[PDB]
Amino acid sequence: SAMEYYVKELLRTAEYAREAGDPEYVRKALEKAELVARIL
Amino acid sequence: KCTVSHEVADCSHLKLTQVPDDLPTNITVLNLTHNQLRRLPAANFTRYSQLTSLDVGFNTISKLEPELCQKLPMLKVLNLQHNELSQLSDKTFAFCTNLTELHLMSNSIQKIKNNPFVKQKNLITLDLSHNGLSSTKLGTQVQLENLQELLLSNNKIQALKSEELDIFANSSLKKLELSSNQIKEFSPGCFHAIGRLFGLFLNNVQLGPSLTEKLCLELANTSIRNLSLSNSQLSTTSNTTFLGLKWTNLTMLDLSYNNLNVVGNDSFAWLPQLEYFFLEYNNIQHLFSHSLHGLFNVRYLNLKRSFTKLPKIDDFSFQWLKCLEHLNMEDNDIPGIKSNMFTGLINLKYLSLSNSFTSLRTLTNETFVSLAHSPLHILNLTKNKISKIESDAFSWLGHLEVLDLGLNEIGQELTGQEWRGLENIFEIYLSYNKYLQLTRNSFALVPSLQRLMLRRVALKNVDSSPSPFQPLRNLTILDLSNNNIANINDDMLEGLEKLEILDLQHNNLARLWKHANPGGPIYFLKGLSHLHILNLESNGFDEIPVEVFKDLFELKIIDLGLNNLNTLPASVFNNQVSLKSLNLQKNLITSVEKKVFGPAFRNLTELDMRFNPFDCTCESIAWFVNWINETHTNIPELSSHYLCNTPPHYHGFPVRLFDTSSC
Ligand SMILES: *[C@@H]1O[C@H](CO)[C@@H](O[C@@H]2O[C@H](CO)[C@@H](O)[C@H](O)[C@H]2NC(C)=O)[C@H](O)[C@H]1NC(C)=O
Ligand SMILES: *[C@@H]1O[C@H](CO)[C@@H](O[C@@H]2O[C@H](CO)[C@@H](O)[C@H](O)[C@H]2NC(C)=O)[C@H](O)[C@H]1NC(C)=O
Ligand SMILES: *[C@@H]1O[C@H](CO)[C@@H](O[C@@H]2O[C@H](CO)[C@@H](O)[C@H](O)[C@H]2NC(C)=O)[C@H](O)[C@H]1NC(C)=O
Ligand SMILES: *[C@@H]1O[C@H](CO)[C@@H](O[C@@H]2O[C@H](CO)[C@@H](O)[C@H](O)[C@H]2NC(C)=O)[C@H](O)[C@H]1NC(C)=O
Ligand SMILES: *[C@@H]1O[C@H](CO)[C@@H](O)[C@H](O)[C@H]1NC(C)=O
Ligand SMILES: *[C@@H]1O[C@H](CO)[C@@H](O)[C@H](O)[C@H]1NC(C)=O
Ligand SMILES: *[C@@H]1O[C@H](CO)[C@@H](O)[C@H](O)[C@H]1NC(C)=O
Ligand SMILES: *[C@@H]1O[C@H](CO)[C@@H](O)[C@H](O)[C@H]1NC(C)=O
Ligand SMILES: *[C@@H]1O[C@H](CO)[C@@H](O)[C@H](O)[C@H]1NC(C)=O
Ligand SMILES: *[C@@H]1O[C@H](CO)[C@@H](O)[C@H](O)[C@H]1NC(C)=O
Repeated sequence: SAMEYYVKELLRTAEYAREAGDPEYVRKALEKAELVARIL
Repeated sequence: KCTVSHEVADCSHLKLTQVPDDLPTNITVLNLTHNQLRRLPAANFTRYSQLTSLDVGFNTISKLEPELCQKLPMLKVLNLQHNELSQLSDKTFAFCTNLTELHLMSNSIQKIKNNPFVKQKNLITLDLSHNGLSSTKLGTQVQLENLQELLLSNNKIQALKSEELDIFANSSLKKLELSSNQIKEFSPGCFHAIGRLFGLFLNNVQLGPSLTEKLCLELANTSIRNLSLSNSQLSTTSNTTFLGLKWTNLTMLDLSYNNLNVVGNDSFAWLPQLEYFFLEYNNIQHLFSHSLHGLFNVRYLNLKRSFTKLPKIDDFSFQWLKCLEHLNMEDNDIPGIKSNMFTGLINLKYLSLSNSFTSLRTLTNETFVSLAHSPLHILNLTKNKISKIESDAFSWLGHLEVLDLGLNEIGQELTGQEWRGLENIFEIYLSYNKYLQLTRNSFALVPSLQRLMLRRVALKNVDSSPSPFQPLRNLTILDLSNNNIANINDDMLEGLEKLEILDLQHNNLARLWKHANPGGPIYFLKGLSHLHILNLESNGFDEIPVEVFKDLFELKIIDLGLNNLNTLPASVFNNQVSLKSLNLQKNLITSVEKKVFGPAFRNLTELDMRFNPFDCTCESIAWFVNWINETHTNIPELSSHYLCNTPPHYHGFPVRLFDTSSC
């Protein structure tokens, strides 16, 4: 499955956005990654 | 007093003068890591008959009587940190030989006296980090026969002598710290006296020329494997430096942050056994072909910021590194790729080009020819201000797995002539691009793709063509967000049955589910049987078709959030059974019904119906309160977020505080 690479993808996109300046999506991605980690 | 989990009395920060004297006698780790003690007598310690790991660091202790070791034969590790043991005695621990580790950091010892310890039958590790020692005369006779990891981390040492190490005649040293200590002399012969000196650390010490050559000659005929020369001022390299390191079987090196300005000529050819290589963070300005002679055993290379902001990497300066596997040419001002640049690196497996080029605005066909003979698995290529991709610039890459082309300025109109080849592609990172107009045949040459990332890419021509994603059949993640897409047909997902994640987040699809649209609402969520997460958020759907979610059976999270959506039709989640979550945050939902939201709340785990202004009446929220009475679903906080807003009769109340029996 791609769930593990999806929880990696959200983090990497979070650093990309943080370097680009999109804090709200950074927070949403962090919360979503934590929730998916719970559900996995 | 102190929290005890299983066998540790973690008294973390309890400023105290005496031992607790009330914990169970079978505790071992009396972790008093700051508790401001001043004496450790052999009377209160009697009860602690099973003490194993006494850690009293960051404390003020000035004396340790030998009686303390009378009652502690089971002690394994002691850690006296930041104490005041400047004065030491011969009998402070002489018979006390059962340790498995020892630490005396920052005890401010200026002298070793005569022989503070002479048996040391089981002392694996010994640390003297920030004391101020100016020698290594830890004894007078043969000792430390079982020591492995000695740490002279930061001292006032000045040189090294053969006589002072005679105590180490038969000691097997593994990793010897001599860092952060200005050494200005090396008397003839220091390390062949030591039986098994394996490692060596000389970081943050200014050696420079006229000292490095003498050191490498001094290391001759020794069994040293690792090495460390970080931050040592080394502006150049010549064939006379590291000359004495031809007889060493050295398997590691470290020459980073030392600002290697230039590389003269055949250097390092005296290191045929070097397996690792650290030259990151250098102020290098040139690279001759004969710069890297003889490094045919290096497996890792670290050149992240060696090439400084123009360098002229000469022709065939990489052909010698025949065994390189990891390349780290990340943050440099490399001016373009010459036709004879990366020739011969047939062992390469990781490229890491990102913020390296100031010339790669476009990618022509004759730009990646250098890597034709080199296998490649990861091609980073991020934010090198790429402007446009021309035809057949990736032909030479056949074993490639990741095309991580994000944070670029790729604005053009694709046709399919840029992925010529790439039959083994597993991932393309096309996010964060200016614009990308599509055709019906843009991705026909990549049927092996598994991860199509298309976020923050103004993606036009999505519906006019039959299906831009029709050729894609092995796609699992389809990230489509922040594109302002506002017109969709039954063409997104045709034959894409193994797609698992279908984010559509900042899209203008609100107008295409309405009931006034000719031909009925567009039912595009079709043909899906393996969709896990479907983020349909922040669009503006103030309507839901009754059968809009028919195909989704094994779906887990069906997030519809940040919309103006309300009045959920009945049986909207009738067929979804394995729906392990909902989310309808920031909507206009006011009334919950046992038919509208009953079958969906069966095997649930999370809810975020956060800020919707609930109508607060005995019929609007009754099943909801009777269901939140017993929460088998781990819902997030209910405090000051679920509020009664519509009816003034009972306005301003949390949901749980509703009276069920009244109605
Ligand atoms: C390390 O050991 C080698 C021998 O394995 C030493 O080489 C000898 O060098 C001396 C003069 O320097 C010659 O007279 C011998 O004939 C050499 N022996 C050989 C080549 O087998 C080398 O000098 C040693 N390194 C030192 C002492 O720094
Ligand atoms: C190290 O490099 C230097 C170059 O700086 C070499 O010195 C040259 O050696 C050749 C061959 O013996 C002779 O023409 C001169 O001694 C030098 N020529 C020039 C132009 O400098 C040196 O031989 C190399 N090897 C060692 C061990 O020093
Ligand atoms: C890379 O692309 C250039 C540009 O098309 C190619 O150069 C052409 O090559 C053909 C074949 O010999 C000539 O007939 C043309 O006159 C060349 N110029 C142009 C503008 O087309 C070049 O051959 C390509 N290289 C490879 C390896 O495919
Ligand atoms: C391509 O290189 C970039 C830049 O080094 C990588 O992005 C880094 O990813 C790691 C892993 O999460 C982060 O800790 C770094 O902060 C990221 N760098 C930056 C500048 O944000 C990226 O991961 C590489 N591509 C792949 C496929 O690994
Ligand atoms: C150690 O003492 C505590 C205190 O009662 C006890 O709960 C624990 O079982 C003891 N453990 C052992 C190994 O004796
Ligand atoms: C002892 O306490 C220190 C200070 O917090 C901590 O770093 C260390 O991990 C602890 N050791 C244990 C719990 O074994
Ligand atoms: C302590 O050291 C002595 C002397 O070497 C040895 O006989 C004894 O077994 C050791 N005990 C422990 C618990 O290490
Ligand atoms: C040399 O350093 C590497 C990397 O830290 C390590 O894996 C290796 O064990 C070290 N060599 C020795 C002899 O310990
Ligand atoms: C590496 O060279 C040194 C220098 O003579 C030698 O002592 C050592 O035995 C060599 N290593 C091996 C594995 O032979
Ligand atoms: C090193 O010296 C050789 C001598 O034959 C020469 O050909 C080569 O260009 C030199 N490399 C430099 C100066 O970088």
